[PDB]
Amino acid sequence: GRCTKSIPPICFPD
Repeated sequence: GRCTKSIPPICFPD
């Protein structure tokens, strides 16, 4: 579910 604070944001499978 998590997501990085970048763009495009890299979201984790969780």
